[PDB]
Formats: sequence, C-alpha cells, structure tokens
Amino acid sequence: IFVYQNNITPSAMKLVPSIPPATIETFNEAALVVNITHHELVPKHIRLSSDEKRELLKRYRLKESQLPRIQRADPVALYLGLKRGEVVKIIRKSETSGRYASYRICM
Amino acid sequence: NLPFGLGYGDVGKNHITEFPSIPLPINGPITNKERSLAVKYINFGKTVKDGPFYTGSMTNDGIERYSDKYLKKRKIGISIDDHPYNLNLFPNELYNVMGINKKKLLAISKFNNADDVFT
Amino acid sequence: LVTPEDVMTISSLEQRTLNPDLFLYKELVKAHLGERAASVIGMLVALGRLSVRELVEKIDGMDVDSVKTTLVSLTQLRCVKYLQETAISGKKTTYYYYNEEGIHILLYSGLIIDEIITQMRVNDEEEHKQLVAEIVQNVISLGSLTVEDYLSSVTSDSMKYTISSLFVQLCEMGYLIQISKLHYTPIEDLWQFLYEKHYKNIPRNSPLSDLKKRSQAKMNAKTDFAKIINKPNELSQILTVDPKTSLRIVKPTVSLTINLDRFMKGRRSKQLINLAKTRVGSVTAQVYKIALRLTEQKSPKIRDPLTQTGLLQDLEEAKSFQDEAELVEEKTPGLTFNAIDLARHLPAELDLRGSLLSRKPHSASLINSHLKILASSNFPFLNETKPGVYYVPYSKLMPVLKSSVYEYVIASTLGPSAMRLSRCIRDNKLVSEKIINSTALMKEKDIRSTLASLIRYNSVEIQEVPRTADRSASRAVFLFRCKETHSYNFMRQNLEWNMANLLFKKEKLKQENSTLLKKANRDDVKGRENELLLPSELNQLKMVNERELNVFARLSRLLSLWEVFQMA
Amino acid sequence: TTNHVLEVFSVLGIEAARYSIIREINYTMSNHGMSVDPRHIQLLGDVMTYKGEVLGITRFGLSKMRDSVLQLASFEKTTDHLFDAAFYMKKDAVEGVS
Amino acid sequence: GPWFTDGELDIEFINSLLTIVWRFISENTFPNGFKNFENGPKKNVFYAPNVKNYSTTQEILEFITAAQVANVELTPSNIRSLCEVLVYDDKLEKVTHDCYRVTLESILQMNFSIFNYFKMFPASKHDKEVVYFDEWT
DNA sequence: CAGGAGAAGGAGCAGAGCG
DNA sequence: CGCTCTGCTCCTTCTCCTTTCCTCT
RNA sequence: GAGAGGA
Repeated sequence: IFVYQNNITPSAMKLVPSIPPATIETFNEAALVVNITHHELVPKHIRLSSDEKRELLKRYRLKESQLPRIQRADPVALYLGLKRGEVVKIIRKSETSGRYASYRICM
Repeated sequence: NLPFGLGYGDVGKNHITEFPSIPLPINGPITNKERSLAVKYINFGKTVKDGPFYTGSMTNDGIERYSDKYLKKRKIGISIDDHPYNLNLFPNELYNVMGINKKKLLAISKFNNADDVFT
Repeated sequence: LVTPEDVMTISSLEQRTLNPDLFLYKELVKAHLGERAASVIGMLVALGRLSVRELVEKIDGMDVDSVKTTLVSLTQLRCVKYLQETAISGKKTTYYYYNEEGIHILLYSGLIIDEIITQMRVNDEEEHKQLVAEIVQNVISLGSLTVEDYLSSVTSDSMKYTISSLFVQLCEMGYLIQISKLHYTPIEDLWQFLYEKHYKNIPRNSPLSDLKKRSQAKMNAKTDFAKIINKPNELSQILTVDPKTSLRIVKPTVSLTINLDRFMKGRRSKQLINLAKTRVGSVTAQVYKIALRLTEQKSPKIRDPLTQTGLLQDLEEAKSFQDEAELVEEKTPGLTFNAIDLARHLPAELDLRGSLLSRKPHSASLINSHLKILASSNFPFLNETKPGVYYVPYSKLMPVLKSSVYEYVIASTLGPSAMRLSRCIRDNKLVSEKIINSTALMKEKDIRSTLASLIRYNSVEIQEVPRTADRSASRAVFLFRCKETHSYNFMRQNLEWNMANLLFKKEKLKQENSTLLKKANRDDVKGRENELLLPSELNQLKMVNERELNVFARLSRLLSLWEVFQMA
Repeated sequence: TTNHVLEVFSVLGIEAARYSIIREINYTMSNHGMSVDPRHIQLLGDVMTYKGEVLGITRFGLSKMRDSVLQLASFEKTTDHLFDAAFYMKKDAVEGVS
Repeated sequence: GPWFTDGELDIEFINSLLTIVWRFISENTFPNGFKNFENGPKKNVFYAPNVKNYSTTQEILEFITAAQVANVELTPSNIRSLCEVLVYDDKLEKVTHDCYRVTLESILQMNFSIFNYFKMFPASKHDKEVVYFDEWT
C-alpha cells in the first residue's frame, strides 16, 4: 500500500498494475483522514471467501454474473481491497425493515 | 443537372451488367505440359482422399442374414491412429486419440505417370 | 432479362461475399481433407487462435474426439500451427493457429512435383524419375515421413539403395528439410518468446537506458532468431557418413518434410527467367536461367528474413532490414559468381558462338559479355560487385518484377490505354487531367473513361484538393496518384478469390456428376471406359475430365500469376 | 452529508449512494405531505445502483442497464440503437415485457 | 500545341508518328532490323553490350526532318515529349542522357508467361469455369 | 422556439526520457 | 540540458429529448 | 395539413 502525499504522476499509475504475483495500491493522504467505513451512510461490508461465495451461489442458485456487482475502485471496495470476483456481504440497516443482507461482487 | 458529356438518350434505365465481361488471358486451350501438371494435381488429392487423414464425413440392418455372411469385407480401413507419428511434434492433449500404442502401418502413395483422363 | 431467382443461381453471387483468404483456405481443405477439417479451418481463419474447447463450442459437430481427430489430421499434414503456452495463474492451455505454408503446399502440389522432376537431372535417365516422383508425392501427401518406413515398404535391395540415394540427393538439394517443433510455432510468437530470456535476464541495475536496453534486447534476440530459423537448413542430419561402405546416407530416425521456402525460391527464379525472356535473347535467357539455378540454393528466402512478420517494423529503422538483407544479398558466398562457373556448367547444346554481334563453344569472354548486357539494362537482372563479377540483386528486382506483372495484367484485362495511363500516373506523381492529356497525348474522353474504369480497383487513387470551406465537388480539384501497395494487395486478393472460385466450381462439378465417377472405380474398371459403359456415360465422363483438366490448368496459370504478388 | 447523490457516491462508495438516494427521495416526498411507501423508494434506489454505479433514468442511464435492443429503441433513440445493434450484431433474447 | 486538331488532340497523326518513330528506334537498336525476326526468336542476334545501340532525341529529330512525314516543323522538346509518351506501353526503353532503345517486348508483340499475353486465345463460348478479372468486384 | 447532456476534436501544458 | 513526443485535462462546439389524447374544421 | 375549444 503506497500512501502518496499530494499527487501521482500518470506514468506511475501506468506502472502500478504490472506485477503478476503481487499488487500495489495508491491512497491519497487527503483521501485517508476519516475512514469511509465509519461514516453513517456506509453499511457494514464483509469479505466472503471462496467457500462462502460458493455456498451463497448454491443457496440462491445464481452465477457470478448475476449478483449486483460493485465496481472496483469503489471507495468502500478499494478500502477492503477486494479483487475481481470476490463477493462482499452488506449488512444494510433500514428503519422500516431492521437489518438485512445484500450481496455484491467486485468487477 | 445533366453533365456536359451526357445526353438524355443514354440515361433513364439503370442496367448494371451483374455478369463479368473482362476475362483474364489464362483461359486458353491447355498444353501437354499443363495436361501433365493437372494429372499430378488430380492424382494428388485423389491419394489424400484415399489417404488415412480424411475424416471427411460431417441396408445396415441389424437382422442377421446368411446372404451377408460369406461375403468379404470391403477393404482394410486404415484409421488416423494407425499411422506412425512423431510424438515430439504434436501437442500432448491429442495423444489420447492417436495410435500411441498400436501396430505400425504406413501406406505408400504410388504415383502413376500415365494419365487417367479418358482419351 | 434475368430474374434474381436465376441470378442467385448462375452468377456466382453467393460466394462473391466470402473473404478470399477464408474462401480459398476452406475450399482447399474441403477438397483435400474433408468437411470436418474444412469447418475447423474455417473457424480458425474466422476467429483465430482457438483452443479445443472453443473449437468444440463454435462448431455444431462438437464431438471432442472428432475435433481432436481433425486437429491431428491437420497437424500431421501441418495445416495448423499450434502453440503450447503456460498460464501462470493455473492450468496451461494450448492454442491452435492456421498454417498458411501447409495450405500453400496443398495448393502447389502439382507445381511442386513438376519442379522436383524438372530441376533434378533425372528425367533424362527415365528410370528413377518415377521413383523421385513417388517420393515427393508421398512426402507431400502424408506430411512427414521417416526413411525407414518408406524403405521397409519396399523389398528390393536395389530399390532400397536407389530410394536412399534419391533421399540423400533431394535433401542435399534443399527441397527436403528436417521438421521440428519450430515448424509448428508461429513466427510472431517465436519472436515474442525470444524477446524475453534476453530482456528479462538483464540485471535490475541501471541498464544502459530503457530504449537502449530494448535495443540491446532486440540485437541479442535477432541473432538467435536467425540461428534457430536457419537451424533446419544446416544439413546436420545427412552427415551420417560411414555406417558401412563409407557412403553419404541420411539418418534413419530424422523425419523429413518438403521445404516450401526452397520451392518458392525456385518459383521466383522461374518468374525472373520469364521476365528476362522479354528483355534479352533466348541464349541470354538460358544463361540467366542457369545462373539462377546455380545460385538458387544460396539465395535469400522469398518472403522475408522472418523478422518482418515477427514484430513492428521499427520507428524508422525498418530500412535496416533492407540494408541487412542487402548485405547478405551481396555477401553470401554462393551468390557471387563469374563467367567461369557458368561456362563450366553450361550445357553443350547451346551454340553461344554467333549470338552476340561485336559492332554495327562456352567461351568465357562471350558469357561475360552476355552477363554485362544483362547488367546493362535498366531492369536490375544482374549487378556488378567486382570488375567481371556479377550477382543477381533480389532486393532491387522484386519491385520492378511486381510492377511489370501488375502493368501487364492491367494491359491484358483492360485496354492497352489502361496500361499507358497507369504507367503515366506511376512515373508522374499527383497529375491533373490537363497534365495527363499533355504528357499522354490521347483523347481526354478516353482518358476519363479509362480513369473511371481503373478507379474501380485500387489502381488510381483520387486526391481531393478543396477550394472552398466545404469539400463538395464542382469547386474542388481532383489529382491522381497510384499507391502501388493498394494495387498489389487488391490484385492479390482478387487472384486469391478467382482461384477459390475455380476450386469451388471444380468441386461442385465433381459432386454433381459423382455417380459415373464412382462407377469408374466401383469395379476397378478404369482403362475400360469404352468397353463397359454406355456411350452417354462415355461422353459425360469425357466432359467432366476435360473440365477438371481445364480447371487445374487455369489454377496453375493463376498460381504463376499471383506468386509474384505473394513475394516480398 | 450533502444533497448531491453523485458526490456521496464518489466519496463514500456506492452503498452510501443508494442510502442517499432513498433518503433524499423519502424526504422530498414527505416534506410534500404525500404518502408513498418507502419500499417503492428502496426498489428505485436498488434499480439505480445495482449495476455497480449510479445510473440515471435518462436515455443514457438506461442504455447501460437494459441489453434488449428493441426495448431501448422503443423508449428513446430508436434508429441509433437499431443501427448499433445491427453493426455490433447484438443477439438479444426477448424476455422483457416490451 | 501543333498536335491539336479542331481544338482537340487527334490520335491518327499521333499514332502514325509514334509508329514511325518506334520503327526507326527499333531499326537503330537492332543488328539488321525486322528481318532478324522473320525466322523467329531461335536465331536472332543482338548488339554487344559495349556498343551504342540507343538513339538520342536528336537522331529522331533528324529522321523526322529528312522523312518529311510529320509535314510540320517539330521542335526537339515536342519530339522528346512524344517519345516519352511512347516510353509507356513498354516501348522505347529510356537510357540516361535522353537516349532511347526499343524494348524487346515491343517487337515480340508485333506478331504461363503472362508477359506475352497476346499469344493466348480467348475462352470458348458457353464455357464454364472461365476466369474473369472483375468477377469479384 | 428554449433547456439539458452527452461525444468529438483543438489546444495548452506536465512528464518522461534522451544524446 | 533544452528538445521532442505522449498523455492528460480543459475548453469549445457540436446532438437528442419536452403526457394523455379527443374531437372538429 | 395546421386553428381552436375540451377533460
């Protein structure tokens, strides 16, 4: 995780996603002052493993292309650093329905 | 606006030929040497059609009969697998379909220089 | 009037939409291999680089065993060029390409056998010409052969020795080469592989500079690229001398196939001889022919050093290729020759005494003078390296050969005025209609007619110079250029489509009248046509055979006409 | 919190964008005294924010949601959508109500 | 220009002038002339490479002046333009310093090898499998 | 005849590498 | 060490929509 | 075609 101070040259961004085994991420110091997950409007995200994703897909008889996707580089996605194809379970709280789970995948 | 080099007589119907009218000069009568090539072009091709590597295709009743018995098999069909193969050339995944462990048999494509064309 | 219900049937309009490459390749494979192989080749051409799973998915005949049998049939006949790449993230997969050289070999079979028979001075002896014809036929039809199988097929010791000697002679001549996995690997992907293992291995210290690092990688990669390209052409297998009786014998275990590059170099030599026959006398043409035959084995490859296809040409250093080629084109030891060698090998049947007039056999001076008159012409038939030493410049002879063939095709199809206009526009550059009339001296009406009939092909290109804010006509001017690359590519595609159409018609006619053709071999009744079949069947079979003969003769002519555009 | 939905989407993820959409629609329709059940608002928010990003109900946000060429042509920009489906050779399976 | 008739460039006079200039060049650049080809290409002889077989523009000017076939005064530039026009059609091969010597193809065409297309015969009537240049266009 | 929102080219600078 | 591409980012100038229809005249 | 109710 490379927390740059003020600005990133686009050439650095070009060089960023070229490592087969490993990966690197960029975080602005201004973008990291109050973590997004502690905001009132950001529901609790949970990263689901391969086994949990398989269990969910078998339970709802879905595929990896039908769940409501969440974009990569989403502020609550790059926070957890979800890789492409990882399911995140969201504990969404509504005043008329209590808490309930909604699922997303990273694309 | 009719152009300078045109008149109303030549315009009015849009007749496109739809048929070619400019032929290449390669349509002349064949020569004896050219007649030879052909044979070595008809013969080749015929041999590979008879060759084991064809798989071209994209009565036969199940009732036993004494008539079909005592009749010879049409030929000794040579499948693709029976041909000898240089294993180091082919991809590995195709090994399950070849004759990796099968009796060796190679067919010789004899060449008859005499033309098979009638007259 | 011809209704569309008849136009769709007797106008060849349904096939006029097919891509010439896909049409030709699919038709050839269907004629020589079958329908499953034709479908697989069609998928390979249409999509490109399909694995077995994708081939199964994209074809209705999705039997995995059927697809694998088709793939082995195409691989043994090297009609495909597979590739085994390893996925770092997991399971490896092997992708198949379409092999152009194998399909060309299927295309040039008759010409290949004719060249094999004629070039080797064995048709004169009349006894082993049949043996070498059978050898080349089996090699070209079965794909790859090892000599021990062919020898074990025959029984006679004399026949075995003759076949082994012919194998050795053919391999030495260059028409037969050892087949390796390099023949089943795309040149572009081979260069991609060789770019690494020479760029990655550079230490992580400061390399000269990133551009200079890439330059070093390219310079190191070109060396072993050329080395591995020429590795099959080193005759490292024929030198199994003295297993017994101390004779030159080919190694039994080495598989041998036909060298398409050698045959295409022979075709280029024949094309150059035909061109020279339109510029010098018959005797001088014979001298040029024998010089080409002497230098044919050592000549550079017809297509390219195989580096043009591999990567991007360059920023502008692509000329280096030319220069590098030119260097070898001038410095390969076999290329350079003097009149002494030609006189040594010149046939005695050539007069070569009164052919040349001094002012208004096998003499060295006369042969040198004929070489000088060959080199004197504006067409670079021969070029002078040292005083009295000549070499045939292939680099400077391809463009003129292509231009002459294209100009004469235009002259034959359209009028001679079309050739005049094309050559006038080519010699000039961006010439208006008034200057065309001034420097061509013919009617402007026919000038415009020929220009309009010629722009239908990529022969003459219109450059629009707008004289207003809007580029609409009646105010702008229209100059004319040539753009010879467009013309060559378009004519090559046109000839490919014509050849595909001829083959399609031949196969259709064979299928339509297949009943009597099948009867001709139902009971081995060949050679007994008049004494067993009805006269109507006799006439029908005669007409079918004559039509097929004419089809293949026209295919041979089309090949002789399109090889030049295939060159590079 | 701001009124702008897209700003919340940019700075706080997509779930916060959905929450903001639902809450702002509910507030606008409650300040006006109208009684619309919040479940319809939640369905609208989910429809807007289920492809991954906030997508409008214009002819631009619909083109990124529904693949069906005939439905998009029926709604808006008919000829452009039909010509694009002819060019890219789309293969829609008719399952929508339109 | 002197070659214009009724405001348009006629061809008949131009064609005759081209023919006579071509014949003059062919005679100059060959040992004996057309009678070297009455027997055929199996016996014809050619000039040595060291000889000056070409014919400059001035020789053509002298020939057209002494022949009086053009019937009008022709400047060397006009004859140069005319023979440059004749350079096309693979006639009157151009040599440096404004020299001309006829091509062998030009005299071969007076009577597969695509180059000598004139010898090949047209296709028979009502014959299928005949190759057309514009069948694909 | 107004209002809203995208797609496509000029255009003016950072940034990188360089011989 | 200026020089010269790329590349990015503005900036401007362009295009496609605006209930229901329900009549008559 | 376009002028205007109308709900």
